[PDB]
Amino acid sequence: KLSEEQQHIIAILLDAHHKTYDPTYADFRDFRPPVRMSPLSMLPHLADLVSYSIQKVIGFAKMIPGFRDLTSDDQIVLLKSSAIEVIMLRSNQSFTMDDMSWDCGSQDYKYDVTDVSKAGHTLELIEPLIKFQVGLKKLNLHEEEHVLLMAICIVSPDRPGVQDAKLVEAIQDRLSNTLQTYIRCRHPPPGSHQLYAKMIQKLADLRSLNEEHSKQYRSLSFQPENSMKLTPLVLEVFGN
Amino acid sequence: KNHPMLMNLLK
Ligand SMILES: CCC(O)(CC)COc1ccc([Si](C)(C)c2ccc(OC[C@@H](O)CCC(=O)O)c(C(F)(F)F)c2)cc1C(F)(F)F
Repeated sequence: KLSEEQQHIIAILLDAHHKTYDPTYADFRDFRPPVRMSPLSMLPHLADLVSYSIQKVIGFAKMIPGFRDLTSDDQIVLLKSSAIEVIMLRSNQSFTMDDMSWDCGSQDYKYDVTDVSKAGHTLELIEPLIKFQVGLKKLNLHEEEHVLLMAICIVSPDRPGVQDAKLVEAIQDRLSNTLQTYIRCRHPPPGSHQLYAKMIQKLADLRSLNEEHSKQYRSLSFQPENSMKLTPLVLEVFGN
Repeated sequence: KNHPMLMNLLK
């Protein structure tokens, strides 16, 4: 029972995603080179990758129905707290179970857990990250469910600093109902089974990954040697 | 703490 409004929301989010996700990964040539041979050797390349992703996340969030109507302060707060989570979600499109790596076109842009450690992160984060990616890939989400989950993740009213939490919850409830109705009406069993519950559980997992990444980000960023290798956008969004 | 790059990316 997907209403025209609900299909319209899906159409907007699908178009927003296709405008902001380049599955050819053509722009990876413009990043600083990945060097695999402190020696945070992958930090230049992955900082540019993450910085590039944040740009796409902002472009996607701006096209979420209702998001652009929020105040600038709330839009900023919502993007700052959700960016790391949306990055983890959108990277699942490139995540592969053949090898538990992120396959972005070529061997140069094939990222395993060694690259996340050569970006400065321990396995306090890498282990839950791979488990999240695997459990998310096993959901075999429709592209419609994938973009709705990203959108729902961004417009969460419980983010710190939100002013119009009821307006944010208004948007999210419409995306939530659209996702629920999409699963009932368009996702065939047995994949549909408890799909909404599993997808919302992934938002809880992302909160934990958000917390672990932040504590590791602040410890990495505290050393100016590492902060020098980040980008200005990364420093603005993730913090100084 | 103020975010001019994020804001101009939001127009
Ligand atoms: C710099 C902050 C810092 O902590 C170091 C201070 C490192 O951080 C890192 C570093 C590496 C990784 Si990764 C699991 C190798 C990864 C793989 C693929 C991918 O993208 C594919 C596609 O989705 C892009 C197209 C699009 O996005 O349009 C992305 C993505 F970021 F682009 F999404 C990330 C994640 C993070 C982070 F923790 F930030 F998530």
